[PDB]
Amino acid sequence: QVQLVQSGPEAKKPGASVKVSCQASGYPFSGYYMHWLRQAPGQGLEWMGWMNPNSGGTKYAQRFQGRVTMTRDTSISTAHMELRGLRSDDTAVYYCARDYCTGSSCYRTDYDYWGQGTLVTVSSASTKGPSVFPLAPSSKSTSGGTAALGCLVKDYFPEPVTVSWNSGALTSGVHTFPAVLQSSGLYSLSSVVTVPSSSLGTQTYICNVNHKPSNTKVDKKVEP
Amino acid sequence: DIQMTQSPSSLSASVGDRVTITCRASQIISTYLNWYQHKPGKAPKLLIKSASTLQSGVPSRFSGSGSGTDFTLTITSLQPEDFATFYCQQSYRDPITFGQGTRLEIKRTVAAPSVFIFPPSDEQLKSGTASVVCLLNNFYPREAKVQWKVDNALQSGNSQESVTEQDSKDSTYSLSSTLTLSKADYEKHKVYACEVTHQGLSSPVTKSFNR
Repeated sequence: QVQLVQSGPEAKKPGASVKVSCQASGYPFSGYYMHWLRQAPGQGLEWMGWMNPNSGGTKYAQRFQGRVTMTRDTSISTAHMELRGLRSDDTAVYYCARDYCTGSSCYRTDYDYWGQGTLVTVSSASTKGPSVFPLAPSSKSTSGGTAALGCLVKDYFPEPVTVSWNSGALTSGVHTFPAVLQSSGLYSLSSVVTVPSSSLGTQTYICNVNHKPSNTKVDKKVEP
Repeated sequence: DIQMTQSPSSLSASVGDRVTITCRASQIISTYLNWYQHKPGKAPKLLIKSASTLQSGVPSRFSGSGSGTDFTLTITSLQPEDFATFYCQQSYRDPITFGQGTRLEIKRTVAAPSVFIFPPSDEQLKSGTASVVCLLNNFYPREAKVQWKVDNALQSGNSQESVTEQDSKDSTYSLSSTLTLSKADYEKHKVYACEVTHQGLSSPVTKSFNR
């Protein structure tokens, strides 16, 4: 029934603004308050404000009142939020949530339905496309006949990149690692998949890396 | 102004075990507290409203109690689809505040890491950089220490490591530590070794190559 679909991930320079959106489906959009929240990395959730979609009236947190604006577009059932004056503190995953008790007989604020989250990265680094390098298999056989091969996605900005193996026809035994921010300001991750060593050379393995902010999609085959 | 403190910071438990986590409010909030389940990458799910009432669709193993300042959330017969980071949230007075979180981990039999090491690609060496990659595969628990040594001289301040989320099938972890050098630094040495210290590992395993 009810699902809240948010905007895709964005990356802004320090000092600029970001407009994160959140689209409601499955219920009358007017008559339920839309709260906006955020989660700093490894810090838990912060509440920012709520918006009445019937009136457009808002109440922001006192920390955010000069900087944030929550607006509605009632006919497409989309809630917007515009946070200005972005600092490196403002790098967070941003969530919209429905207050159920502004449409029922309770007095709390219960977030029964949330959005999927929007990663907003605030950094001074410009957008740079990834370089993809193979992690070739060798005499690497633990567990008997069990080889490991991989793909290194190094020096890209911003997050995310999506990696898949053989157009998504290899999901078993694959570990895609979280990206690590470097001293250069650029992200790097690695994606590995374990396969039997008997299948080395009989089966060809290609990792499909796609970086949507830079419009980069490269397919490279990893060979021993 | 209502600080919310949860205890403990992180805990590990097995499937079927009963565990309780506490949530403390800085001031009086009577029953205006909600419990949320939060798996990484996905949306939070409301579990307990009004500090004791179960949300629709939430299974019967979840239970909550408490009023005033001290609140508890109890899961009785733990299931692999319940392991997440849990938050408590006050709704009495604005601003709305949350707890810091409580990571819930799956206890399992202790598993040794499969150690793989990766020389830098020739395509990267023509670009003038070199990244040597060590892979630790399918281990428990999460704590494992990786040390790079080249020609029995251990490195420091030039290696970055990342660990995966806990797997959903075997409840294991995977770690990748990446040592980064220049091309002139890479072609200057012979032995490139990766030492692993893990709890399910008797002697520290050293995996190496000579290119």
